Amino acid sequence: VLQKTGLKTQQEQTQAQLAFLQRKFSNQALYNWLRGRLAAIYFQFYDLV
Amino acid sequence: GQPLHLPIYATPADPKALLSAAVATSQGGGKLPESFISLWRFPHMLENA
Repeated sequence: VLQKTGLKTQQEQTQAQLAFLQRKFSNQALYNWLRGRLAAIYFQFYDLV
Repeated sequence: GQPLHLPIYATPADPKALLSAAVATSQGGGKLPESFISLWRFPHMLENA
């Protein structure tokens, strides 16, 4: 029984890490936005050069 | 006193599926400050900027 409640504690800890990697500031959506904006600016600047 | 019928067996409960919600916010963009003219011609102010 103590083994079972230990595994449920591990599951809740995994849920906490996943909510942290979603709710932290520099998440994947930040880098998607940066790569899009930087790619557009980079292409236009390439044309001017 | 041993019963002839065999006892019924319970069905275990259903575990909950912990779910997170990830939402985004919309901050308003900044407008421009006022055009203040200077003394300098174009290339010096350009290099400065």
